[PDB]
Amino acid sequence: DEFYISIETVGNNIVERYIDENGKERTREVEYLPTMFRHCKEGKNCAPQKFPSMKDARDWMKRGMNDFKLAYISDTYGSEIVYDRKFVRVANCDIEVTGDKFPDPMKAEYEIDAITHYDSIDDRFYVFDLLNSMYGSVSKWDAKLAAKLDCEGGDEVPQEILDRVIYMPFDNERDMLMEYINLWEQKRPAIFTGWNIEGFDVPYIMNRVKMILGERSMKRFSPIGRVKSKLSKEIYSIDGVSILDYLDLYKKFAFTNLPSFSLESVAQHETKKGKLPYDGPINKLRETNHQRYISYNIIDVESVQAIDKIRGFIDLVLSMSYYAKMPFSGVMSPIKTWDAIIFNSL
Amino acid sequence: DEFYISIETVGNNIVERYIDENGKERTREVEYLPTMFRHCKEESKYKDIYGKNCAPQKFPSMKDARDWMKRMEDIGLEALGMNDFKLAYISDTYGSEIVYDRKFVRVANCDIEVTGDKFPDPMKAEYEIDAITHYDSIDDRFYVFDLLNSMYGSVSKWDAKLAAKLDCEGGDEVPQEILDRVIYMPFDNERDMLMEYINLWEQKRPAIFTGWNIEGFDVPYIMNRVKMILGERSMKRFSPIGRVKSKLLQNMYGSKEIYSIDGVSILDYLDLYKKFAFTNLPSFSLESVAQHETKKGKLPYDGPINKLRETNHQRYISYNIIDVESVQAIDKIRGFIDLVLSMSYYAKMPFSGVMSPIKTWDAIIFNSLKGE
Ligand SMILES: [Mn+2]
Ligand SMILES: [Zn+2]
Repeated sequence: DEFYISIETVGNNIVERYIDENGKERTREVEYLPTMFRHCKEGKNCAPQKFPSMKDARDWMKRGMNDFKLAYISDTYGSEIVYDRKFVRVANCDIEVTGDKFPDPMKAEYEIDAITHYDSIDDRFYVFDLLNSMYGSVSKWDAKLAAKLDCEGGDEVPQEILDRVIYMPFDNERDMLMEYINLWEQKRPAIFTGWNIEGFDVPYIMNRVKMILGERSMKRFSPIGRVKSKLSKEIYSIDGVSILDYLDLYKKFAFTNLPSFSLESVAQHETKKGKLPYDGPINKLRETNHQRYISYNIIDVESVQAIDKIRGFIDLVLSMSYYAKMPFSGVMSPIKTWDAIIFNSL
Repeated sequence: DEFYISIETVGNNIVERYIDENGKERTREVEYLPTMFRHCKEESKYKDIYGKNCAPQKFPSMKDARDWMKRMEDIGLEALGMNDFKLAYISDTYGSEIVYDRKFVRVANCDIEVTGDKFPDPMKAEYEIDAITHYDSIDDRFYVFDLLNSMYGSVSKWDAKLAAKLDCEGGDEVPQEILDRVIYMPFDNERDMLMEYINLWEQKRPAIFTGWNIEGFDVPYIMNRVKMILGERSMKRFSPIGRVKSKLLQNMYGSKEIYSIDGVSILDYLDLYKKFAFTNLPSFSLESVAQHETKKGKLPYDGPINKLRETNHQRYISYNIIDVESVQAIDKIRGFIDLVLSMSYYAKMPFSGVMSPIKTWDAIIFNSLKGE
């Protein structure tokens, strides 16, 4: 019954994505005036002061900004925050790219062959397939073929996953990227997860759409209008959407001493189910066996959700966040958590 | 209206001091079994070194709680799950917004004086402590324990009237507002003095005990001498639970023995000031900080300070109560004892956690998953 999902500050305004009483996502931008402040934000922190009147507060405005957000939350949300995840749009994605090994995401030279994107709300795996990626043109994926045992020419993708798939073929990357951007537009994720999304997936999709669809298409992702990056691996920031890499969440809260943290290693360890063995080379897979390629893409995207159903690290994230009355990204930072508590303790 | 002051475990029981509904402090031993736990705590001894932690989870049945609770002893006294055990109690017991009233929280701070040939090494504790001023926020009174006889010199009683007089009249210029709240108590000997100090603690138990360097000097010296003069059994009386233990840490902090008085949170004001004031000073001595914050200072002294009791014991005692009142003055400006209480009750954790981002983050993980 009313809780935040995103808290942004554009101008001296607070753009906030939320979920009101009737479990529906909405948006209400507000020109907010902070109650408290911390002199030291002009280990080590400081006591939050309290403006007795909106007068001395206004006399203080403009003369970091995260206290603004924290102030907004504490003010607009007083008392126990109660939430239900069913209205929180959690989406993860795993993209596929064929080309010279480790297609550097900063350069983004090669096309994207596939993009499965699960969306927790409608519980569907949207599969984007470019059966025309420069390296070749290949056949449509067989939702009926990918099931029948390997005693045949199929990959044993469980029926459950397949029932939830929505396949979408494209003969050119450009037309494919155009649709993906359209899906985020149609269904803006609250939290965007994956396994190494921060390292590969995200930067790649960005630098790509940039290099192709140009800067303006890339900003379609951020609801408020802009995507930044720290740039040698560079990382992207889609304002309005919390990007929480599951690999990081796993290393931080799983407490498992595994010799490897590849998705296959963790998935096999957690879910026990594996993925059908290879068959010859590796990268050539798309041409030397498309269809299995795509089935793999979806399988990988499901395993993240599978690990989560066991671990519940997305639950933890919301729980810590709403209890400390802070933005989603703060849960992985002891400092940012402590800092949230100091401010909200008043 | 009903809030905790201390949460300790004696055995597999929780012993808590709390403020009831009539502002009356109280203690209760509760047979308790946690409803949640963290698998990583009965192992993770070197992991936030790695920065790792883990999600909490409910015990399916009481049989499981008992199993865990029994592995605890198999693990030992200072077991990590123990802190979660206290966290579980707080969360289960105070399942709602905590309404605390500082008025009912006894904060005390002291400052001792030890005249000696060489620096009074706390671990050594060989020189007689010849003065102790102990302020108590509930009484709002300074308790001055003045030793008149030592191996250093017999001396005359302190003069409340000369103390207020100007330096030219041979006075100490200590404010009357302070002098009005003093409760002077001269002693013919140390044994008598310390025995009376212990009795003060037992009679007026601090919730929070502050000072300035009380952790590294005062507390250790006080404890080490009581032990050496009145024996271990007597020093244990400082704890409402009889548990008082030393800890020899080190390096840039030095091979410093520090003490723990279970039942009382010892929070050094020097630390709070270092973590929360946010001021760069070339010295964090009481004087530099006090001057800088309150704008007032102590009167200069033309003469060897290390001989001040022999040369001017009147000024010696006045300086002592000025120092003790300086901490309360600083706190009056800064408000750090209040921040500690607000953080602790919000996060629903013990007072001591508030000091580290790690310990705070840690209690949030545990408590966010509906720990109650
Ligand atoms: Mn991938
Ligand atoms: Zn894959």
